Amino acid sequence: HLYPGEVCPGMDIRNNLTRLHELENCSVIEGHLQILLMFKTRPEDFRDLSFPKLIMITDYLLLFRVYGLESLKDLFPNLTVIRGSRLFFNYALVIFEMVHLKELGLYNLMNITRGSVRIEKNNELCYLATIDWSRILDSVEDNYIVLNKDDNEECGDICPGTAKGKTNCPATVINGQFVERCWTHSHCQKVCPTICKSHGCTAEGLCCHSECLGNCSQPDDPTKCVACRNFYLDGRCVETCPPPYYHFQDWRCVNFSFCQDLHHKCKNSRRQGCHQYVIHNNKCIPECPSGYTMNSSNLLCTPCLGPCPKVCHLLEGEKTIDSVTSAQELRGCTVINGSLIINIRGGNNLAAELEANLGLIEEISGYLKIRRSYALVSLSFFRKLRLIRGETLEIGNYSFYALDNQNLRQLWDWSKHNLTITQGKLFFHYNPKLCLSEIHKMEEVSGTKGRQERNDIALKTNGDQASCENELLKFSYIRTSFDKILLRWEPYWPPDFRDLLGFMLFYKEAPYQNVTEFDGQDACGSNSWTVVDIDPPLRSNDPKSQNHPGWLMRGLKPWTQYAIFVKTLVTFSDERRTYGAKSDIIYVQTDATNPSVPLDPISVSNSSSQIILKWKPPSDPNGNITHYLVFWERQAEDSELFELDYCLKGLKLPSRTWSPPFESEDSQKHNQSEYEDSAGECCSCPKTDSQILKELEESSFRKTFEDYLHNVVFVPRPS
Amino acid sequence: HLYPGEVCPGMDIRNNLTRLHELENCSVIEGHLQILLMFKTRPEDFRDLSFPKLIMITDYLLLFRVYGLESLKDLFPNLTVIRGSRLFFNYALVIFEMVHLKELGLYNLMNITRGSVRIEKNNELCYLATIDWSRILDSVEDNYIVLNKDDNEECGDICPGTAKGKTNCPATVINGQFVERCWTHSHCQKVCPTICKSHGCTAEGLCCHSECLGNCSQPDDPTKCVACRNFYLDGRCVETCPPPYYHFQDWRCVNFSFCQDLHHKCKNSRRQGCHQYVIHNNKCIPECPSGYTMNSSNLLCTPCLGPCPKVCHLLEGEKTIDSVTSAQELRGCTVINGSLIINIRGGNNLAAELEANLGLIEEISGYLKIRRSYALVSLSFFRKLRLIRGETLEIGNYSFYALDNQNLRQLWDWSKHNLTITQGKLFFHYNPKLCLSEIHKMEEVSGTKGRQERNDIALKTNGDQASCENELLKFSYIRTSFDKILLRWEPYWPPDFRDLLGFMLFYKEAPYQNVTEFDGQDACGSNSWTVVDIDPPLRSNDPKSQNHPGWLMRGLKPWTQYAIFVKTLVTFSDERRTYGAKSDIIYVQTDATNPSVPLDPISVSNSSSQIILKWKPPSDPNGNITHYLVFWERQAEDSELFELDYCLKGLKLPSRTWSPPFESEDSQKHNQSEYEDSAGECCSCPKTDSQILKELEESSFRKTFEDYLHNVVFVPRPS
Amino acid sequence: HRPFEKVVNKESLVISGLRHFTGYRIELQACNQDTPEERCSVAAYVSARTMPEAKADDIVGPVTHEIFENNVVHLMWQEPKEPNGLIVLYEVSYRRYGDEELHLCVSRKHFALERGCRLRGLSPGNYSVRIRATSLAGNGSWTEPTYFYVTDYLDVPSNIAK
Amino acid sequence: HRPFEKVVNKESLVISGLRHFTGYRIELQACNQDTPEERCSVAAYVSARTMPEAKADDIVGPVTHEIFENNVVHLMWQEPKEPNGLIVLYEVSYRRYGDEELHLCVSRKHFALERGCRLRGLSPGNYSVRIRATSLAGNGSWTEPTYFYVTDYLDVPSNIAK
Amino acid sequence: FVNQHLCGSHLVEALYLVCGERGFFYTPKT
Amino acid sequence: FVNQHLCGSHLVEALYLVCGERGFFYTPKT
Amino acid sequence: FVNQHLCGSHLVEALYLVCGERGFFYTPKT
Amino acid sequence: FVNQHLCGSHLVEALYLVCGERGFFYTPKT
Amino acid sequence: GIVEQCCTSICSLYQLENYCN
Amino acid sequence: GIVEQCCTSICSLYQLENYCN
Amino acid sequence: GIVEQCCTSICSLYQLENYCN
Amino acid sequence: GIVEQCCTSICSLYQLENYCN
Repeated sequence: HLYPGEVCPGMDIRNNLTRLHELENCSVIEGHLQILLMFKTRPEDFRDLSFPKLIMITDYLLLFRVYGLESLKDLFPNLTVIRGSRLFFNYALVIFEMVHLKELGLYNLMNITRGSVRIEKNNELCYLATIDWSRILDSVEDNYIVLNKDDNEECGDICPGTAKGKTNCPATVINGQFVERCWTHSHCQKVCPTICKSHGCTAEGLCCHSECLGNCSQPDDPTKCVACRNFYLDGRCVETCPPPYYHFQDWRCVNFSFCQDLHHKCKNSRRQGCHQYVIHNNKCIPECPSGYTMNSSNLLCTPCLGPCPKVCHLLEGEKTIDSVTSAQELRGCTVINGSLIINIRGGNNLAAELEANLGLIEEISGYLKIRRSYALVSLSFFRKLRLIRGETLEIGNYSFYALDNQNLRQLWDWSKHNLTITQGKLFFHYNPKLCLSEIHKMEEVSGTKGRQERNDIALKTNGDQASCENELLKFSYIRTSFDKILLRWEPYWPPDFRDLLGFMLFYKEAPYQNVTEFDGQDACGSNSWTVVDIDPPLRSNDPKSQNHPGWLMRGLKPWTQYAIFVKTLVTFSDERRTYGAKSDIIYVQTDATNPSVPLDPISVSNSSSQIILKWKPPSDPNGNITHYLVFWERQAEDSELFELDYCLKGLKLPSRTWSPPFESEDSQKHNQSEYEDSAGECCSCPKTDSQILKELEESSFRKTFEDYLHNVVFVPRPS
Repeated sequence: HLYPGEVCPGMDIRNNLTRLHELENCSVIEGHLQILLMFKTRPEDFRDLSFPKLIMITDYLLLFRVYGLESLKDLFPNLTVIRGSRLFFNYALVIFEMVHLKELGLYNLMNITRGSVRIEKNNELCYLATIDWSRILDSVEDNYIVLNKDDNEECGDICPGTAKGKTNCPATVINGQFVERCWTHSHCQKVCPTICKSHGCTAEGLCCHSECLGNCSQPDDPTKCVACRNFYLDGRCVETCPPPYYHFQDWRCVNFSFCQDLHHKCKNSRRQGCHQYVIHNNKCIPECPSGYTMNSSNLLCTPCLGPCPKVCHLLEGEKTIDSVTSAQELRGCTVINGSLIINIRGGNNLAAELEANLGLIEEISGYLKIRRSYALVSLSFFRKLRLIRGETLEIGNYSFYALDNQNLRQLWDWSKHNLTITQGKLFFHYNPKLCLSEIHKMEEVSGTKGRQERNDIALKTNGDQASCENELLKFSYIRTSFDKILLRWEPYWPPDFRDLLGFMLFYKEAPYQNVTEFDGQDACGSNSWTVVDIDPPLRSNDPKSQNHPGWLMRGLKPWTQYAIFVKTLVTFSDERRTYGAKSDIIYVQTDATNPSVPLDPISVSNSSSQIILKWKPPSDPNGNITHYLVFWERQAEDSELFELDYCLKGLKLPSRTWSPPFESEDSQKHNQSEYEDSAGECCSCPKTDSQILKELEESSFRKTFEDYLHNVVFVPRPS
Repeated sequence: HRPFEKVVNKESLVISGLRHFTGYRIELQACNQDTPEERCSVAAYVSARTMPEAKADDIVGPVTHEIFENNVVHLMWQEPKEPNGLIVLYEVSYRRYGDEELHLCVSRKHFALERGCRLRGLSPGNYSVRIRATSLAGNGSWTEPTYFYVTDYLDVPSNIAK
Repeated sequence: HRPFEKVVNKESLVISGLRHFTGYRIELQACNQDTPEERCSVAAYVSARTMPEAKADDIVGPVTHEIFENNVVHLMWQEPKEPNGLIVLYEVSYRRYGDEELHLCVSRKHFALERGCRLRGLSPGNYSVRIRATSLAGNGSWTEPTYFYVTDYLDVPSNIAK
Repeated sequence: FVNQHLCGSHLVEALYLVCGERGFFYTPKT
Repeated sequence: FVNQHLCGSHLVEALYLVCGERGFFYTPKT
Repeated sequence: FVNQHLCGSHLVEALYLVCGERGFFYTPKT
Repeated sequence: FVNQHLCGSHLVEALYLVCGERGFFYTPKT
Repeated sequence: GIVEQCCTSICSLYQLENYCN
Repeated sequence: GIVEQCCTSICSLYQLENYCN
Repeated sequence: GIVEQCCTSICSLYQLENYCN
Repeated sequence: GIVEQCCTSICSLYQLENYCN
C-alpha cells in the first residue's frame, strides 16, 4: 500500500514544539495545521526534530511569526499536494511573516488543486525565478507573491541542473528565457508533458496509469501511485467507490459501517460541535440537499415532498461576504434568516465560484449590500435571487445599498429574472459603468418606484466613462479625399433644443478592424482617440434644417482605414429625460494618392554595364502599389568637367561617386507656410483642454435671460 | 429750464405705432419703457416720427424683435442718459435681436450711472466695436454685447478721419492702442477732461458747473446745462432741497401736495394710497423702514411701539434671488413668511448689491437653498441672519438644502455670528471649495445635531479642491544645491499607518513670492503643477523612528524661487476624518551655477580697431548676473595661408577680405502663429488616472488580508 | 520620352547594354493607379559610377605619332568608341636649357586644339617618357619614367602602352 | 595671462586698442557670482576680423629691381605686415622662341622661396608680358601692360612697373 | 404650431404665425 | 487647422470636395 | 493597552509582551 | 529617475548628501 | 408660465387660446 | 474674406459653407 | 472582535486580558 | 545597486540610506 498512516486531523502548532508528539508516528492529514506562535525559537528547535513521515495535505497550511526556520526540505520532504477543499481567504497556502527564512523546500509538489499560494513580507528569500505554478496549478489567476529579498533586486540565483552537475534538469521557458527549474540551490523541479500531466509524469518510466496522480512508485502500475486525482481505496488510486462503499470528503471511500459509526460516535449524550452526516449520492456527505431531509434512523436522506429549504440563520444578525471562504461557508445554504453583505476586493473575478456557491440562493430574509467591489461586473452569479423582502433594512430604511463599484456595468438580461425588492430604498453613487436605464428596469421589476425619492439615485454618475443610450444617430452623406475627409450627418433637436450645445466626435486609426465599441475614457483625456467638438447648426428652417451638421477631418495618412463615431454633448440633466444619442463607428478608408517617395535607394554594380538598383517603400506606400516607374539617361555631362584637373591643379577633385546635386539637399523650413497653419499641434495639451464650465454657465445664463423675457411678457391677462 | 416738457409715466407698445401718438410731447419718463415685438414694419415709417423732445429717462430701456429699422438717430437724437433704479435682469439697455439695423448711431450718452447692457444676436447691425463704453460706464465687464455683424467679421470703418466740422474722431484709448471710435460713419466720439466730465463738459472741451452734467450750454452756471447730477428744482441742478419741498426718486423734489395726492390714490378702489408715498429723512418714499408706522396725521413715517419689522409676505409658493430685481423686491424688508433661494449666475460678483439691498433679513419661515453660482464666493451679505424656522420644508423635511456652488471658497467668518436653527434636515453636495472644517463648525453652531443624520454630507465631495486642512507637517531638515534639493520632513502616522499610501511633492517655479495656494484649479496636470508620488517609509514602530520621510530631485534650475509644498496620499473611509496632512507653500531659492554661455555670439566690427558685440542671457537665469568676462586672442596667419599661391592656374580665395555682411533670414518667415510642434514637452503628458485605482485596491487587499488573518488566528479564551 | 522601365513587385532592378563606368541617374517613383496616368510620385534621386576599365584608357587603338621636320613628335591616334567616361589629362612635365619645352596640361578641349602634344626639339641621348593617359582609373600609356635613349633624334617608342 | 575685461549691467561692448586685420577668437563666459568665487560658463568660441580700410593694402615699401647684361634681375618688394585682405600680386611671364620664355611671380610662398623671384633673360630683343590686371586697392606700381623692350626702366616701350 | 416642445425663436415665430394680428399683447393695464 | 491658420489650395480642394454640385467660386489668390 | 493605536505589528508586539507566555487557548469547538 | 537616471556627478553629490557627514561608499560605477 | 407650460410640457392650442385674436 | 477669415485666422466648416453656393 | 477593539482606539489592557489564558 | 540599480531603472532613497557608510 501507499497510504499507511493513522488518521491525524488538524492541530495548532503554537508556543511549544512539544506538540509534534501528536506527530509521534503520523503520516495522514485532515483539515489544516498552523505553524506559528514561536518567538523564542531558533534552528536548535527545528533541528531538535524533523518529522518526514507525512503524506500530503487537503485544505491548506500556514506560516506566521516564527524566527529562524531556514527552509522546509529538511522538515517535511514527504509531502505531495493540497486538495483545497477549504481555503484561507481565496488562498490555499501561506508564506508570511518569517524571519531568517533562507529558502523553502517543496521539491515534491506536482499539482496544487484549488486556490493559490500566498507569499508576503519575508525579506530574506530568493530563488523564485525557477518555480512555475501554472505547471503546478490547473488554474493560475489569483496567486500573489510579493515583498521578499528578491524585491530588493539581488540574488542572481545560480541554481544547478544542466549547469553545475547534470541531474535530470528540465528547464522550461515560459516568457522568453529557459531556466533550470528547481526549488533550491541543491534540488530540482519535475516537469511533465500533457501526455501524463493530468495524472503525472515519472522519470522512473515515463507515465503512470490514468487514475494515479502526481507520482507513482512504479511507472505504469495503478496501485503504486503516490497521488490520486479522484478517490482512494486499498492501496490503489481509483475513480469510483463501488456501492457497498461510500464517499467522504473527496479523499477516500469507506464502508457503510465506517460512515455510520464515524457519525454515531457523536450521536451520544455530548455535543462536540459535530455534524449530521448521512449517506446520499453514493457519498457520505455532511447534510441533506433541498427536497431532502432525514428524521428517522434509516441512515439515508429522503425527500420531503414539500420544499426542504436550506435555511441558515446568520450569526450577528448579518454577515459580510469578502472571500471564497465566506462564500463556501454558505454553499448548500439557500435561504438566509439574516442579512448578507458583499464587500469584495482584488483584481480577480469570483462569479464562477459564487455561481457554484451563491448560484442556488433565492431568499435573503433581510437586505443585500454592495461595497467597493472593484473587479465585480454583475449580479450574474446571483441567478436564483428573487425576494429581498421588507423585514430588515440598513440605516435609513434601505433595502439595497451599492457603492464604489468601479466596474459594474450590467446585472442580468431580464429574460425572466423575476424578483421583488418588496420594500425599502436604493442607494447608488460612484457606480459609473452601470447604465441608468438598467436601474430604471430594476425599479420597474421592483414595483412602486414611488418608494424612491430625490437623491436616492445619482445622476451625475453611473454611465460616466461609457454608457448605453436610448436614441441613435444616422448619416446623410460622406465625401472623402486623400488628405481630407468630410462627414455630413443627420441633425438632432432635443425637445428643448437650447439644452444641446454641440456634437462630440471621435475617431482613430484601426488596421485591426474589430475595434472597441466604446464611448471614451476622457479622464484628463488620456485616450488616444483624437477628439474635437463642433458647434451645432441653426434652427433656421422650422420644420427641418436644410443645413446638416458637419466637421471636416484632415491631415490623415493616405490609404489608412479609420474608425469614426460621434455622440451628443448635452447640458447636465435634471430628470431622466434623455441619454443624449450616439453614432456607431465606421471603418473608413483614405483615398489613393500620387506623391509618395520611396526610401533608401542603392547604386552599386556587379559589372560596368550592370548596375544593382535597390530601394525601399515609402512612409506612405499608398495602398496597393501597381509598380515602380523608373527613368535614367546619360545625365552626366555638365560643363563642369571639360575644364578641370590641370597639371598642378587637384588630381581627382571631381571624383563624384554619389554626385552632389541630385541628392536631397538639406533644408530648414520646419513649419512656415502650410504647417504654421497646423501649428496648434502640441504636446501636454489635454484632450479636454477647454473650460466648458464657463461655457456651460454662459449657455445657462442665456437660457435664463430668454426664459425670463418670454415668461414675463407671455400672459399679463387671463385672455 | 433744463427739463421743460412735461413727464409721462412708463409704458410699452407692441403693435401699431399709433400708441406712440399717446404722447402730448413729453420730455422725461417715470417707470419702465420698452417697445418690442412688431413684425409688420419697415424702415421708411421710422424716418419721420423721431421724438427729439425727449430729454432723459431713469428706468431700463428695452427693445426686442421689431422688424425694420436702420439706426437710432432718426428715433432718439435727444435722450441723455439712463439712471438705474429697477434694472430688468441686472441690465439697463437691452437692444436684443433687433433686425435690419446697420449702425447704432446714438450720441447722447456720456456717463451711465449703474447697471449694465446687453445688445446681442443682431444679424444685421454693426458699429458697436467702434463705440467706447469705458468713458461712460463703470460696470464695464458685466455687459454681454456679442453675436452681431460686428462679431461675425463683415463690416468696415468709414468714420470721418478729416474734420467735416472742426474735429477728427478722438483717438480714444481702449483695447491697447487708440481706437478711432465712432457711432456712425458721420458722428465721432466725445472726449472731455477727466474730472470735469463727471459734472459735464463744454462742446469745446472745458469744464462746466459742478451740478451741470454731460452737455452744458453755458459753462459754470446751474440753469443752462443739459443734465443734472442729484436733483434739481424749478430750473437749476442742486444738491439738496430745503422745506417745504422734500426729496423724491433721486432726481427731483416736489410739493407736499404732490406726495399728498399720491397717497390719495391707489391701483383700485382705495383713495388712500396702497403704496402711499410719505415723508422721512426729507424723502417722499412709499413705505417706511423697520421701526416705524403711521397714523394718517401729516404724512411722516412715525416711530412706533416696540419693533416694527417688515413681513414682506409673498403670494408665491417660492421665491428666487437670481437678479438684483429680486433683491429690490426684498430690499428694506427684514422678515419672510415663506422660503428663499439663491440662484446667482455668471461672472458678475453680485454680492455687493446684495449686501446693499439685503443683509437685513434675518427671519425665515420656510427653508433656504443655494445653487449653481459659478461666480458666488461667500454668503457674507447675510450679515444679519438669525433664524431659519420650520413652517415649510423641502423634500424629506429639509431646510438648508445647499448644493452646487462651484466657486464657493467659504461661508461667513465664524467668529462673530449668533444664530438659530429650530427644525430642518441638511443637504450638502458638490461644494468643491468648501472646507469640511467650517462645515463641522456650522454643525456645532447649528443648535442641531440630534436631527442630523447620515448621507447628508458627501465627504467624497465638498472640498475636493483648494486644500483646506486641520493638520500640518514640517521640514525637520533641508539641504539643497544649485540643481538638486534634498528634503526631509517630520512623519505622519494616522490611527493606522496602514492607511498611508505615500506623499505628494507639489513644486514649480515662481518669479516672486506673490504666489499663493494652487490646489483648486483643474485637477489634471497642465496647471503649472509639476507633482510626483513617492512611497511612504518603513515604520519601525518598535524602536523610536530614525527614518523620516524624504525625497530628492531629478531636475531644477539655479537661482529660482521654486514654490513648494506637499500633500499626503490618504485612504478614504466613511469617517469624519482629518483632511490628512500637508505643509505650507514655502518659497525657496536655488543655488548657483552658470554653465550656459549667453546666446547670440555676434561676429562683426564697427571700425578698424574697434569692435561691436551683442549678448543675450540664457533662459537659465544663472543667479543675478554681476558681470561678464572675455578672453579674446589672436591667430597668426595659419598654413592655410602657407599652403597656397594666387599667381597660379586660375585663382582661389580662403577669403582674407572682409565678409561678415550681417545677413538676415528670408527663409524663416515665422507668421503670426510663432509656435511649432516638431516635438514637444510630453505629448499627451503622463498624468495618472484610474490606473492608480488598481493600486488603491491593492493596498485595500493587503489590509483585508491582515484583517482576516489577525481576526481568526487570535481569539479570547476566558470562557 | 526618357528611357522607360516598370516593376513586377520587386524591390530591386538593374540595367545593362550600357557604356562601362558611365554616369546615369535614378528616378524611382511609386505608381498606384497606372491606367489613366502613370500615377507615380516624385522620385528618390541618386547618381552612379561603377567598375572602371583601364583597357579603354589604355590604347584601344595604339598611338603612333608624326615625325615633324622641326624635330617634334606630334601625338596621333583616334580616341575610343567608349573612352571610359572622359579622357582627362596627361603628365606633361617638360622644361630644360631655358624655358620652351612645351608643357601641355591637356583636356578634351586641349587635345581637340592640338590633336595631341608637340614636344620640343629632339635630343639624342637618354629620354624619359613619364607620359600617361587618364580616365578616372589612371593607367593610360604608362610604363615608367624609363629614360629612352634617343638615337640621333629618333627611337623614343612609348609603345608598351600599359 | 589672457585678457580680462568686464561689463556691468550691459548687453554690448566695444573693446579697443587693437591690431587691425586680426580675426580674434573670443572665449565668452560670465559670472553672476563673485563673493565666494566666480562660476563661469563654457567658452562659446566666436570670431570676427576688423572692418578693413585703405590702410596697408597699398604697398609699404619701394618696389625695386636690378639691371644686368648677365640677363638676370634680383627683384625685391616689401610686403605689408598688417595685410589688408587679398595682397596685391602682379604675375609676369615673357616669351621668345627657342628656350627664352620668362617668369616672375608675386606670392607669399614664392617670395619666401625664391627671395621674391629672380628674372632670367634680360637682354635687347622683343620682350612682352601678359598682365591680368590685379590690385585689390590700387598702387603706385603695377605691371603696366605694354610691350617692354629691354633697355631699362625707360619710356613706355620699355621696362615699366612703377 | 408643432406638436414638439416649443422653445426660443422657434416658439416666438410659431406663436406669431398662430395668433397673428390684434391678438397678442403686453397688458400693463393689469 | 482651425486652432491656427490654414492656407494654400488646401482651401481650394476643400471647397471642391464640400460644395461640389451647387456651384463654387473663390477670390483667386492662386 | 498602549496609548498609541494598535494596528498590525503594533498588536502583535502588544499581545507578545502582555502574554506572560501562556497565550490564548483554543478549546476544541467542533 | 522617471526615465532619466541618477548617473554622472548628480549621483555622487546626492550620495554624499543623503547622509552628509556619516560617510558613504564611493560608487562611480559600482 | 410659458416655458413651464411649453418648454417642459406641450402647449396645445386650447392651452393657448386665451391671448390670440 | 474667406482668406482673411481662415489663412490669417481660424475658420469653420459652416464658415466656408457660405462661400459655397 | 480584535481590530474593532484595538485597531480603532488605544484600547485598554483589559481587552488583552480578554485574550489571556 | 549603488549605481546600476538607480541607472538601470527608477531609484529611491531607502535604497540609498544604506550605501551610506
